[PDB]
Amino acid sequence: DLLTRYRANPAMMKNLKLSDIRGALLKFAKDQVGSRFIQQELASSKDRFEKDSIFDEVVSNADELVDDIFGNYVVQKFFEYGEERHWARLVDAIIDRVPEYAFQMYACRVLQKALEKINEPLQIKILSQIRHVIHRCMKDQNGNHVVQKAIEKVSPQYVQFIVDTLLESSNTIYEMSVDPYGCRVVQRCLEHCSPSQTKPVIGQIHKRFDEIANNQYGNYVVQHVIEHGSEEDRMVIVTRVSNNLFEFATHKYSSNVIEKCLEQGAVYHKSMIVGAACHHQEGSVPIVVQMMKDQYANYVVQKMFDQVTSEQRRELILTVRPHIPVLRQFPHGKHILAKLEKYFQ
RNA sequence: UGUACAUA
Ligand SMILES: [Cl-]
Repeated sequence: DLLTRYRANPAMMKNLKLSDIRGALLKFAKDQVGSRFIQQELASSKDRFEKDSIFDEVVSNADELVDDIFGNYVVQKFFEYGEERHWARLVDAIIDRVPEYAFQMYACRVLQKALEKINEPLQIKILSQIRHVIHRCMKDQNGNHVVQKAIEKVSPQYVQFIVDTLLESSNTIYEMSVDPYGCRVVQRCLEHCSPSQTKPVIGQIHKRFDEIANNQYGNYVVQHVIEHGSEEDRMVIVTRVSNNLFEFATHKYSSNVIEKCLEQGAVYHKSMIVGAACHHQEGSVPIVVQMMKDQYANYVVQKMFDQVTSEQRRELILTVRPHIPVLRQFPHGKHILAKLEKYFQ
C-alpha cells in the first residue's frame, strides 16, 4: 500500500527511510521497485539502527525471500554490514532449509554470499547442512557454485567431506570430471585443497586419464592437474602423452592437453614430446608431419614451435622440411605452413 | 582449420 503509493512517484518520497517500511518488508522486498529502495537505503545509510529496524522482519520472512527474484538481493545485503551476532541470526533463519536452498537459482546466491562474508564457525554450520546433499549438490546447475564457494573460502580441513565425496566411489571423479558442473568442483579442489587431499583425487584421474583427457569437460580437469599437480604428476602425464602423441594430438579435446603440457612443461618435458614427434618409424612419415595434416594436431605442432627451445625447434625443422610442399597440398596447409614461416626463413 | 564456466 505504501508500496503501491511509493511506486507512483518514487522521487516524490525522496525522504523515505528504512524504518518507515517496518510492516511491509515482505511486499517491498519482493517488488522490483521496492527491493531497489531497500538496497539503495542499506548502501547509503550510515545508521545501524535504521538498518536493523527491518532486519527482524528480514529474519522472520527469510525463507520466503531467499529464492525470490528480487528478495534474494535484499537478504544478501544484510550480510554486508554485520559481525558474528548479526550474521548468526541470518544463518539461523535459513540453516534448516540450506539443503534445498543450495539447488535453487536465487537462494544459492544467498548461500554463496554467506560463505563469502561470515566467520569460519558460521561457515562450518552451513557446510554441516550441505553434508546431507553434497553428491547431488556438486553436479547441480546451481549447487556446484555453492560447493565451489566452499572450497575457495573455507580452510581445507573443513571441506574434507567434499574431497571424500569426490572419492566416495571408484567412478566418482570420472563422473564429476565429465559433468559440466561437476568438473568445476574438481578444478577448484585441485586449486585450493591440500596435497593430502589432492593426491588421491589426482590418483583417480590418472586411472581413467585417456577418457577424461578427451572429454569436452574432463580436458580442463587434466589441464588443471598439469598446472596444480605434483612434479611426478606432470612426469606421468607428459610420459603418457609422449607415448601416445599422435592419438592425443588428433582428437578434439585431448589436443588441448598436449598444448598445456607444452605451455607448462619444463625443458625435459618438451624434449620428450618433440622426441616423440620426430621419431620416424622405418616404414612411415614422421609423426610431426602427419600431425601437420590433421584438423587438430596441426595446432599442436604450432604450439610446439612456439614453446620449445631453439635446439628443439631445429630438430623439428630438420624433420619437417623434407616434406613441406607435400603439406601445402593439404587443406589449410597454406595457412598452416605460413604461420610457421617465422621458423623456416 | 579446433573446447566450457549461472540471477533484476
Ligand atoms: Cl533453477
